[PDB]
Amino acid sequence: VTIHQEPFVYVKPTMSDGTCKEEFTVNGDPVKKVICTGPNDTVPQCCYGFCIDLLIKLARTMQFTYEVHLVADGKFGTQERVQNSNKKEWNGMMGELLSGQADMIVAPLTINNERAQYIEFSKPFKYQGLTILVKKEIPRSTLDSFMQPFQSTLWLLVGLSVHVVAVMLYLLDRFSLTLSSAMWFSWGVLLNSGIGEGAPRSFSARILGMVWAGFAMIIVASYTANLAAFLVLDRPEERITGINDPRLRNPSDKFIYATVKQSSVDIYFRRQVELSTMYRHMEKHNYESAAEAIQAVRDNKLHAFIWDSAVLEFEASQKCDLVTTGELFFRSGFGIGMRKDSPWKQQVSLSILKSHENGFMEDLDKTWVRYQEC
Amino acid sequence: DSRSNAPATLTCENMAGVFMLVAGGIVAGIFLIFIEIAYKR
Amino acid sequence: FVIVESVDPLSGTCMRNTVPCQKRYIKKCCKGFCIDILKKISKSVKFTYDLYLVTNGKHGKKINGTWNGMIGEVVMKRAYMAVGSLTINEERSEVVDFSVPFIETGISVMVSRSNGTVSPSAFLEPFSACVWVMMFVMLLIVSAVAVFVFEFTIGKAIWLLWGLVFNNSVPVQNPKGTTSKIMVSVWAFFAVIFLASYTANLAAFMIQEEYVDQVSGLSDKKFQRPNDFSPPFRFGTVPNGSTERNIRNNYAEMHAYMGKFNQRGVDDALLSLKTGKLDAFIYDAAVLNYMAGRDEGCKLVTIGSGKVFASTGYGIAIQKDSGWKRQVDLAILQLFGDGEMEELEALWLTGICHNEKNEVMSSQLDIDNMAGVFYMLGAAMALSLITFI
Amino acid sequence: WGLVFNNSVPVQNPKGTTSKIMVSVWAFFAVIFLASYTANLAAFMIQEE
Amino acid sequence: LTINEERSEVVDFSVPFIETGISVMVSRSNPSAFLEPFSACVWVM
Amino acid sequence: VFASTGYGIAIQKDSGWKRQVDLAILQLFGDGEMEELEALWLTGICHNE
Repeated sequence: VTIHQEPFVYVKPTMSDGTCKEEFTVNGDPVKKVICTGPNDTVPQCCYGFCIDLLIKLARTMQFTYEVHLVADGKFGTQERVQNSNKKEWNGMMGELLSGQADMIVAPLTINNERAQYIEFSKPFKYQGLTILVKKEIPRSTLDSFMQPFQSTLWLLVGLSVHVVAVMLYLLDRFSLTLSSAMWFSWGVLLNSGIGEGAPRSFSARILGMVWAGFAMIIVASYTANLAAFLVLDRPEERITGINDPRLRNPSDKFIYATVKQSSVDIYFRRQVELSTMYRHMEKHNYESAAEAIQAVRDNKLHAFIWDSAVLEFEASQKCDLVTTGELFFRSGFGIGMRKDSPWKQQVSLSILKSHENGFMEDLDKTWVRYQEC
Repeated sequence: DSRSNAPATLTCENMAGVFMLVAGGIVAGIFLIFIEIAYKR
Repeated sequence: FVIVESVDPLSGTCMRNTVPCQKRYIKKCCKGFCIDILKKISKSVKFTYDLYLVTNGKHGKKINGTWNGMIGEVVMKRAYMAVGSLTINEERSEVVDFSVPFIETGISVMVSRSNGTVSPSAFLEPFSACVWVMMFVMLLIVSAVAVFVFEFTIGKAIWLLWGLVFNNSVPVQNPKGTTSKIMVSVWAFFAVIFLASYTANLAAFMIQEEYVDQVSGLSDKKFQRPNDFSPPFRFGTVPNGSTERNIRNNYAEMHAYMGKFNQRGVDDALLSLKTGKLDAFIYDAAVLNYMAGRDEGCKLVTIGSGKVFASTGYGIAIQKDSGWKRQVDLAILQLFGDGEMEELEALWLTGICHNEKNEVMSSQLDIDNMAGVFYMLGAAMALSLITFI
Repeated sequence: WGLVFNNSVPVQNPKGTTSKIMVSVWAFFAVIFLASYTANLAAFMIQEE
Repeated sequence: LTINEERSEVVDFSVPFIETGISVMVSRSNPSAFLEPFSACVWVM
Repeated sequence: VFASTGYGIAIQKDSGWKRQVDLAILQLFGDGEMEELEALWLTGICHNE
């Protein structure tokens, strides 16, 4: 069993006949799929996806017939003190593994120490760590229009400085085509375009030309720096940064930096010292579905969610609307459910060893990691 | 000074070699000036 | 420095390091920085922590001689030792026993980060005008080649070559000498280099830049002639300020404008700045660095480079000649002896506002600083009229 | 188009005044465009992968 | 430990303390967007 | 990178402490001071990025 997670596996609801949509890859690979078994949200469905397929590769190596399940509840298992007898017990899909309600399991979770206390699974099928949903802020940073990063007072002031000073040196050389020399001789001074009208011969008024000149080449530079910073610099800092980041470490209503309600990573926030109160306020506003995390994410509802570092990756793959967090925490990985002593066990581990040994790993990257061109 | 930031912008002796290089180009302009004068002659 | 809280009713009691402080005498929930300080303190200090919320005031004063606050408490001796962040103060000393600073402090007012920045306008200034002078020499030698290849007219033609030199775009009648044209190459690639160079140092001074461009402070007399300006520049803190009375010792015009400087609430005032309701605000200085760290949005930049007036600090003072006195002094000793006080910045002081470079806000419609170039221009107009006459 | 491209076009501007206004059009225009190519240019310098 | 399948075949193994991988390591080497930045749709304009 | 891997303390098959020391891995990473393991070891001065 498992829960539908795009990073883990992409399994749509079944078809009218249960017809599998025929899917090649971008590699043209006729992507395999099985029949899902899951909730009404108790319904059969269409099994498909990357990691699931990895499992398919598992039975492919060590021969065992395939049978699918899904997670009744959302979580994997959670030690929980009930109202009846109040006995805290790991409770969830892994719970059904205690129930053995399926013959095997697979999912996106590392083994907690707690998990270990119950039972164990082999070394990691994959590696990831703890980081949080980072919602990309509006990149924007477009301005200046044409001249707009120049004041109306600036460009104007300069302009009537041109026409005006034109009139100046004009009458200067006049009283002793200056009237005409205004339009052009002033203009292509300003645009420095070189229409080729002409220039007066007054020894000083030419130097006044040089004044209009450095005026220009200056103004050129004004554009130069203008576009320089205009394209240049950036908005302020992206926050994120440390797992200890004070934005998080300082509870407030600014925005909700969080992760999934009843999550597995919640363990990393569950039994803790330093994390205590922040993880408490988190426990307040925590939300259910990681889907819903993409949801409220795009909704600008809360500051942050958190899921698998991998899950993060595949998320950013999905949408560009958000950002990556800083780095991993509590980093382990995920794998296929295994229960206590198992016949399939040690050999199954050996399989996984052959998996990393194989490139079929990277094939899975194609199934997912490479499956995104983002 | 607090100059530890990057003030470094300026060129005087820095770009002198550029400008002075131009100057030597000019004096060279004298030499080949009279030269090509003779050439045309 | 300190954190007030209400215990969760679902809880009804504390968790984590939360320590109780009552309010009358119904219990209240307690936390905060100095809270943590004394927390670690009493650890080896071996004095069983007991504390509550202050009834009235904050620290204390002389009302007649009376302190409305914690000074009023040890005056009343209602506590064994000082809870709350000490204002290191001489009059405070005169009152009774005091501590060594846990966190150093100072005296300052705190600006928002000025949207009015962008600095001296180095525009022409980067030019390295000694070299630019060497370019004037290039004008000379240019003329030298002019008369040279020869053997107003060539004279003003020089000014044409200076047209090339300056943004090219010189309309006038190039001379027909071939070697002359070679010189045109000289000044040509030359002022090409020079051109893109002015570009270089230019948008450099853009990119690499020193923003700063703020007031010095009460250390400056502009702050001492604020009414002398069109708007006043709000500077100060709220009433009964300890350091405020330090200004009562320090600056007269301070006390003068203090009435206008009257302000209500600390973070409230911070919001007032956020609304620009005031120029800037004195407050608990080191704090002001910190709660400066606290930011609604990341905008403001507290006044001062960090060089502050009147160095100070905070500790747990007491009634003169207390029992634990020198001991708890040693508690300060080993206390800083931790080095975890770094982690005291963590659990408290370390801010998310980060620090240091605010550098580039200077993207602008470029008035002012541009109008300086305009000034150099009009000046040229002046010299022009001079020679004209 | 010589104006447009780095100016520096030797050839015989026409004498029309309104034409000269158009010369202003392409003039400040390719000025913008000019320093713009500068912009994105030394950008791709500065910001780069 | 070198996490390894043959290693596994040998005998008992641990869980990774520090994750690892397989790679070679370059020194830092001592596309030319030059025209490319132009936004040639606008340049077409 | 190619071929994800790691390092641990292996042993002869079916050791005595086996699953226990496995748990030692469990609580081990359970520290979080392993960050400080990067400190005392892994954290580099070459910085990154």
